Amino acid sequence: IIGGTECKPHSRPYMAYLEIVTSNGPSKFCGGFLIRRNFVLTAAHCAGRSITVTLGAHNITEEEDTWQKLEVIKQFRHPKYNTSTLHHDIMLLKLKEKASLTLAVGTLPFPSQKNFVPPGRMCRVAGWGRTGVLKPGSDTLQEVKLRLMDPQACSHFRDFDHNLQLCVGNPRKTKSAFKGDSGGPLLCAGAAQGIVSYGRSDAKPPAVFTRISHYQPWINQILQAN
Ligand SMILES: Cc1cccc2scc(Cn3c(=O)n(CCCC(=O)O)c4ccccc43)c12
Ligand SMILES: *[C@@H]1O[C@H](CO)[C@@H](O)[C@H](O)[C@H]1NC(C)=O
Ligand SMILES: *[C@@H]1O[C@H](CO)[C@@H](O)[C@H](O)[C@H]1NC(C)=O
Ligand SMILES: [Zn+2]
Repeated sequence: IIGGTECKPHSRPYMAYLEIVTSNGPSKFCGGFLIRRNFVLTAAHCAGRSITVTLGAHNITEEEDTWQKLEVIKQFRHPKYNTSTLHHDIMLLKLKEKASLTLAVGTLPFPSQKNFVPPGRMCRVAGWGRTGVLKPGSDTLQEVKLRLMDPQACSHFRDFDHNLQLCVGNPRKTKSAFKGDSGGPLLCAGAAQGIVSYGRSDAKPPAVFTRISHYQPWINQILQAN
């Protein structure tokens, strides 16, 4: 997160810290959010050979009792996910066991309300991502308030699609989700409307978020068949 502020410890109990393992490379890290005690929603590009989910964390460098390091039994990457266009950058992670509900760990009510369009211009996103282009991932959970933009603002991302994605972050500001924040939820009025997907390597906002409403039927199918 760039230009954000440290979250009040555990104030976002649904946040998930993912450590992704690959065959020929060091582990990578992403965000995500718990929507069912045994299901975490994140970005499809965060897929790997295996993934470990850490719930109840704030400062991920210091283990604590609130932590729940959970095994992922199966990764459900969206069938239409495309690495060249980055469309359908969404994935569901089924946890081997159902997480414990504590003050620090809880599910994000989803679905919620009923809208094909995310109301409100100001939303908020959190993550443990880099806080700058040459800055490393944050040890603590950071959050920032961002402006939902008209699709025109993301025209420069040639594969951006208003039906499938949200344009987030006033270009006049530095505030933005960044590398390491992928998979994190975009909350508007308390409801998850998007998922951090991608943007410019130079961090100039806005960034592209997966539009959740478009995937409601796919999400319900997966949750129903598992
Ligand atoms: C989430 C976000 C917000 C704003 C800007 C930017 S620029 C990249 C991202 C997220 N992001 C990422 O860091 N990788 C790994 C490449 C590492 C590498 O090539 O070094 C990605 C691969 C595919 C899609 C998005 C990716 C992002
Ligand atoms: C996180 O905890 C580590 C100790 O393991 C500490 O060095 C670091 O400053 C903490 N992060 C912040 C900025 O609170
Ligand atoms: C991804 O989409 C492009 C269209 O821009 C298409 O040419 C390519 O075959 C697709 N890749 C996959 C996932 O098959
Ligand atoms: Zn704590």
